[PDB]
Amino acid sequence: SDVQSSLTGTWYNELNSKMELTANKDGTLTGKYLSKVGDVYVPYPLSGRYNLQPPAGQGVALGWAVSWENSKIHSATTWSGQFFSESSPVILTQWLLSSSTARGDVWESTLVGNDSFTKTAPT
Amino acid sequence: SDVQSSLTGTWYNELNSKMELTANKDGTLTGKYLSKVGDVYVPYPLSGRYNLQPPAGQGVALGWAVSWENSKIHSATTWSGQFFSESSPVILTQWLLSSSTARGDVWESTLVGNDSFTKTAPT
Amino acid sequence: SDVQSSLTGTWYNELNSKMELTANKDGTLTGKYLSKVGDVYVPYPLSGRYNLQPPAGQGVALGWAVSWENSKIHSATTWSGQFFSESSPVILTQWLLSSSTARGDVWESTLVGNDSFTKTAPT
Amino acid sequence: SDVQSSLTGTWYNELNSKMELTANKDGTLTGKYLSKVGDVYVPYPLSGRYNLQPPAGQGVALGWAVSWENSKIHSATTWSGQFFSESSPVILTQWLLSSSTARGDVWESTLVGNDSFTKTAPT
Ligand SMILES: O=C(O)CCCC[C@@H]1SC[C@@H]2NC(=O)N[C@@H]21
Ligand SMILES: O=C(O)CCCC[C@@H]1SC[C@@H]2NC(=O)N[C@@H]21
Ligand SMILES: O=C(O)CCCC[C@@H]1SC[C@@H]2NC(=O)N[C@@H]21
Ligand SMILES: O=C(O)CCCC[C@@H]1SC[C@@H]2NC(=O)N[C@@H]21
Ligand SMILES: [Mg+2]
Ligand SMILES: [Mg+2]
Ligand SMILES: [Mg+2]
Ligand SMILES: [Mg+2]
Ligand SMILES: [Mg+2]
Ligand SMILES: [Mg+2]
Repeated sequence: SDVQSSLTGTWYNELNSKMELTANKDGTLTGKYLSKVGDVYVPYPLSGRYNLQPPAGQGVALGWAVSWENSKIHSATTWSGQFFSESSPVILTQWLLSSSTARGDVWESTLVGNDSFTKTAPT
Repeated sequence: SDVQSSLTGTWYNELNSKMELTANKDGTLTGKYLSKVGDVYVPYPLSGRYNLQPPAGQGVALGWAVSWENSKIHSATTWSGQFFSESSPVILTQWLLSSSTARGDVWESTLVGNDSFTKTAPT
Repeated sequence: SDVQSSLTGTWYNELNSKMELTANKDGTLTGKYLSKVGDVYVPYPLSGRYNLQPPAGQGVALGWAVSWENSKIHSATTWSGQFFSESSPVILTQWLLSSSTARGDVWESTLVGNDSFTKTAPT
Repeated sequence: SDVQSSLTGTWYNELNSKMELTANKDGTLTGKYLSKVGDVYVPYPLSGRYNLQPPAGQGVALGWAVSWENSKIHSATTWSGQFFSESSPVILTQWLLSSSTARGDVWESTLVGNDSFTKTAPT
């Protein structure tokens, strides 16, 4: 099956955040992201891109972006990583969360972390 | 002016890569990215998101993704950072470049770097 | 706190790498690191620094460096993160692995990842 | 190579931070780091490691760590990158700044950035 058949759907990370992901035939990603951490309370939309043609036995490289804006927050996260559809499906990512700052404070504006997404919510 | 008025257009980074960026009213980013490094030879499409409503005197947080696939490459980069439209416009970013690997080799699959984009190509 | 009483010792990460860590009273880290991945085959020494006085209910921030040199490898990794002693001890880190390159190739010189260290080797 | 003959000394980054670096024959780095940003006001000691034998035309990979502790700060930074001595000397780095947090807040504990060090203070 094509990548979208395995990639489109709901994914959950270790923080119990929920991503409703759609992988389109043109290689784009769309959908909604609900973070269980940070001062956000509803899903925010995502946009990204993903590999259509992974070499056999290798991951689908992919990445996506979310802009977060509410009364208190003006930031954007990107996730970059690989989706593996075989055996135990997973999206293994690292992410960069850049927050709006004064130009002089750019040095302290970007958080880095890692998220692992699976098809079942963590207990 | 709204963010798109200042953000849409051609941007160049320190590597002399050229990004043709369009900032849409719905907060999405689209366009094309031509890297001057790596074994890629034509532009690749991008998708991302950006802040619509930056607090006064602060950056527009934003991020975008490119999937790179050709005969030799299966990878994806995301950039995360801030766009400043005042005085000397700049997009200051950090990026994560994830390459397709076997699942056991995920540890060595993600490069990290930084790109600074301006409105004029470097000499 | 007496951080060294909990921090000094052998630690194992998810890749089954083994770190023999000593935390000194002056806030320095020394020891040996044996990676189970990459083209390295013997332990390499480490040097780092760690917080001596963690706030109650919070992690000990710490970081260390390893220089790797053999016939084919010239690189260095740093790990940055937090050590939690109070329950299920762990060192949660992100790391940066910089490899020797030509100056023009710096953009592709740094890998990023994450390692979780515990007191028992993974099965 | 005799790396220490070029590496030991005072270095300045883009933020006008000043690092007094000593590179020892055993491959260790020691010295003092004075940051011009963040709520720190005195130098803090560093510990690290560096490549002793760079391949011709390539950088010396290196990394170091600083633990920062004062009345309000408990954090640690590591820098990872490359030192180039042969022309216009520079240390090109990326860094990870981990701050003490509750275990549940680890996701927001690590900043990432980049520092370029040269032998002359920025204007
Ligand atoms: O606090 C913000 O600026 C907005 C919410 C950010 C939540 C981040 S995104 C990376 C990490 N993974 C998640 O599922 N949530 C956090
Ligand atoms: O080599 C690849 O896997 C595809 C090309 C990657 C080029 C990267 S993306 C980050 C950095 N910034 C650029 O303008 N080019 C490189
Ligand atoms: O390949 C090299 O350049 C030297 C070995 C690097 C091994 C890395 S360090 C980060 C990660 N964690 C480990 O325990 N091993 C790898
Ligand atoms: O705020 C802290 O937690 C301690 C000071 C951190 C200063 C950082 S380290 C990375 C960057 N480079 C510098 O020269 N200063 C900042
Ligand atoms: Mg909200
Ligand atoms: Mg091509
Ligand atoms: Mg070896
Ligand atoms: Mg895990
Ligand atoms: Mg101080
Ligand atoms: Mg610069």
